[PDB]
Amino acid sequence: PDLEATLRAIVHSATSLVDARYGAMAVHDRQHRVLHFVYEGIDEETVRRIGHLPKGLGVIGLLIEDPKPLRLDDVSAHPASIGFPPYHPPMRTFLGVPVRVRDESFGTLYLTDKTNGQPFSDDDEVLVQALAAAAGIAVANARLYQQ
Amino acid sequence: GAMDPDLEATLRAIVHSATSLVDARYGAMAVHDRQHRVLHFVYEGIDEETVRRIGHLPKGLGVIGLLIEDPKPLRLDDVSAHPASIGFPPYHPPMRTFLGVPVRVRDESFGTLYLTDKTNGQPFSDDDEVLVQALAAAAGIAVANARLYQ
Ligand code: HEM
Ligand code: HEM
Ligand SMILES: [Ca+2]
Repeated sequence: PDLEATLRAIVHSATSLVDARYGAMAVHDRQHRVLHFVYEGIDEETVRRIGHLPKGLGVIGLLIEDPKPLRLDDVSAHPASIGFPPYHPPMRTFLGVPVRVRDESFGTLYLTDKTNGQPFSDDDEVLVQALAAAAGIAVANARLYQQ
Repeated sequence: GAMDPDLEATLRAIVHSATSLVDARYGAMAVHDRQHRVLHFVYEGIDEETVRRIGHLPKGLGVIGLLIEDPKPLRLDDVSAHPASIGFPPYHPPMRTFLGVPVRVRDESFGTLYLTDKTNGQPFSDDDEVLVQALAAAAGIAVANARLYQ
């Protein structure tokens, strides 16, 4: 799943409305182990080739350490960038925001490769934040349920 | 009482994004109980003095009430010309174009999200409708999960 479905719907909305090729949300525990990783834009065969799930390093690890929106023309050019694993699709433009409530941040919603090579806009960032906020309340509630 | 602070921040952000992105002059969201009764109303585009002059909050009547009766998106080019229109109260800005949608999770209803007066004098678009639907769905997720949390 129920939370996982909800998070997938939010990822779909973010990806489709901003017109990004790829979108993902990683939800972590308080020791930064990944509890949920939902994504879209990548085929199952490519997923199988990449193999291992992301641990939340590089630019995503920064977003966990310092939860605030991060918009980049080229994710690779960022000083905190760790790089992609083998077989991962190339990705350039990046927009990432925290999935949170006032008390606590739980993860990161992030998009790459806006259509036609364009950088993500102010407007995109504001939208993705609003969507992330709804996910944040859903994660907060799931953690009450559990338990 | 006041809305949950995380819920309120979230709903105001969703209203702002909707209003900004469809280029509406005015945007609003009502949060309802399970019987479609308004509990909270959030808005943007109207100054504090105008709000004081209007002096009473909306009940969810007229064309707004249709968003619940018939829960699919409603676009109109002259909202107050509609036969269901109740009209604007004294001091309320006149409004013409309208795009509104129910806020729902599955079949469960949680309120309404609606925008007026697209700033280019034009009707709201298919693309506007799609965007507002998606934001309404996000608002639904927020209300449903705040509710359960509370
Ligand atoms: C489709 C949505 C996806 C997006 C938007 C995305 C985005 C990114 C980005 C931007 C980086 C590099 C960050 C940096 O340089 O610091 C990265 C790294 C990485 N990605 Fe993806 N990715 C996606 C899907 C996947 C999938 C399906 C997998 C594997 C199942 C995966 C596995 C990894 C791994 C292992 C890293 C190395 C850093 C880490 O472990 O956190 N990614 N991803
Ligand atoms: C800024 C965003 C707003 C929008 C888009 C909006 C839109 C509308 C529309 C389209 C109607 C007429 C519906 C019909 O004729 O059937 C209406 C009626 C009404 N409005 Fe607003 N309005 C907004 C803000 C406000 C505010 C801030 C107040 C009060 C402080 C208010 C009070 C009312 C009242 C009392 C009605 C009569 C119907 C009812 O009670 O539901 N409105 N509004
Ligand atoms: Ca615009």
